[PDB]
Amino acid sequence: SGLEVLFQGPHMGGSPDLIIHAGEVTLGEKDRNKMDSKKKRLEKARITEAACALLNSGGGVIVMQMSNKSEHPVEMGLDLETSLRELIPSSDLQAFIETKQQGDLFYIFVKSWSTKPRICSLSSSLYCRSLTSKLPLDSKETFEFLERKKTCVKNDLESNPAFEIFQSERLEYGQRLPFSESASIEFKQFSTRRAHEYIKSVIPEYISAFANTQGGYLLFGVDDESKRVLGCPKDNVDRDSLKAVVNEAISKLPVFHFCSSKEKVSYKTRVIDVFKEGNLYGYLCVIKVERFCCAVFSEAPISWMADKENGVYSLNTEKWVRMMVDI
Amino acid sequence: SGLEVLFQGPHMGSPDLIIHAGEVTLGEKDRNKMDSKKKRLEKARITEAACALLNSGGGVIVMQMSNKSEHPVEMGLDLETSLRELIPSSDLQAFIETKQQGDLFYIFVKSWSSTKPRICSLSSSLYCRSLTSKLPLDSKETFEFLERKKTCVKGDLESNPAFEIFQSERLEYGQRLPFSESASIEFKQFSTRRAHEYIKSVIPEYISAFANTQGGYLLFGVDSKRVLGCPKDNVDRDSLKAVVNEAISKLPVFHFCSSKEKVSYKTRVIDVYLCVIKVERFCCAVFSEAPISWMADKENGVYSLNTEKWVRMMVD
Ligand SMILES: [Zn+2]
Ligand SMILES: [Zn+2]
Repeated sequence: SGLEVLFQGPHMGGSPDLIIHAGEVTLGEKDRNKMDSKKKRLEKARITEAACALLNSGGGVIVMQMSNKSEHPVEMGLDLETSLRELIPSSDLQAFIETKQQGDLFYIFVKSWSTKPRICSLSSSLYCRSLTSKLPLDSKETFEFLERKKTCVKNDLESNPAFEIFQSERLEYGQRLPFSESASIEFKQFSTRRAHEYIKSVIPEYISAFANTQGGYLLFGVDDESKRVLGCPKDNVDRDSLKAVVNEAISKLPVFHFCSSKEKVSYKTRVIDVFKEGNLYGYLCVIKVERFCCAVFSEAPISWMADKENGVYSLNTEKWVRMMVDI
Repeated sequence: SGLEVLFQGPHMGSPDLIIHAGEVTLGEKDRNKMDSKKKRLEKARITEAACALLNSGGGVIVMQMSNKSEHPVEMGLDLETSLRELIPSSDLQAFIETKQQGDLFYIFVKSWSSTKPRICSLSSSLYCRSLTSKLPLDSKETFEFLERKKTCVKGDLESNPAFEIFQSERLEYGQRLPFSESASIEFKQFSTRRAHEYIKSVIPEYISAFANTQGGYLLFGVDSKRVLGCPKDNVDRDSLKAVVNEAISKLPVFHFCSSKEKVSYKTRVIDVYLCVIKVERFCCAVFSEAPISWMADKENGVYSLNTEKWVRMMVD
């Protein structure tokens, strides 16, 4: 006993070759609901990587062992199903995943995926400036984006109101500001977090979204509610370090071109002096980012494939696009 | 020191049939906040003990209390409830008396046995088609069932609109038909669960109820009254016929007459798959599985009862 043969059953048809072992995983919504929060997300992220790689590599099966062996839950759970269904763009998970529970083992069969997207992904990692929601474009939104920028190839930046404060040589602490957070103007306020580290985290999501949608301005050091100019303290940062952190941060952004141009994202960063009252309190950082030729990503797309020789691996930025559409 | 003679006390004769359960916790206060997996385990262990005693004359079940230091005097509501379901009269007081002696706990069980069942059972693995009641027949309903079928020997077969989908030869969505979920038509939809494992799980319970109630049609892959079916990739037509034939085969049947034939059924798989089962009315009784009931004695130990002898305890 304690031994389970891998695909026991009357079925004699051709058995899967690409299989994946996710180790020990707890199943059933009751056990998963009040289990360790950290352990849940690791198993959740583990299965989604496996299922995503199977969808993109010609089908397979996910093998795993049950930590809560004795229950026989016979259902995947809510958190696991919702992440697997979100992977599939048509959300018809019942057509692509089947589960079999065999004693101490649990299988998740995943069928291959090959006006609809060609690959499945945990996150498209590309953002647009949408007032509705700052979530990354889902499979449907992403496919419309890349095909449109490909077919299109076969100022407002300078006249928008945000230019004058982007052209201010000096600002004053506490001054209210005539613009609001629009589709071209984003307000971000500093915390007790170091200035450079907070900029490095905010840059990839917002500079990317601006470049994909008519450009815009990103202001660091302004409250959202109070809409007051406060900036960050002067002492631990200088003008060269803030501009260098931005330049280092923008450079890491991967871009994919549907055209002959290889220009990376063009921007103009400025550090504006904020005065307390005859004393330099600190700085206010504004970044003007121009519209882009094709696509700008906040990072590499989170999407996986799996082969027997190569194992499970992540996809580069550009071939992920070529696997995504018909280039 | 820590030693207990089993039937201490001046006034107790000591019972003959003593069965020993392991370490169990007692008390509604303590049993409420114990490990969930052990609580159900001790329940099925004590309930199995009581059922075997009720059917095997006088007896007593002895157990050692986990929570030694405190002293309860109550089994807990869940143990009382499980024993009530064993006694068809539900008069717990007249058949159970509990005594606590140090770290030991006794449950004295009175022998069992108007027109009432002669044997007690945890659950009869026999199902019938009761509207808003898809539970197995309790002790009295089962006795009323078997006695009705037992007197029948010593003394609708129509084409339901589901016949059209049974002979549909082709499947497509919607296809809602004049028949809805009836007393002879049950709908079951496939989930992300594999097709074989689900059918193997649903067949015994529902095929039993249909065969015992004028027959019927079992539809796999119908939500909503919508047709969904099962995916094509992991399943072949020959497998569905095979798993149904092997699953219905092990369903135990008992005849009150000379017929030894098993229940007649006809399976049919419609493509693009939808599994439909035509099951005919049965001569006597079809069980979903072996009836869950025990007896116990010294030469034999604690043993489960075969399907045949269990029914004969409902005979004269
Ligand atoms: Zn371009
Ligand atoms: Zn018969």
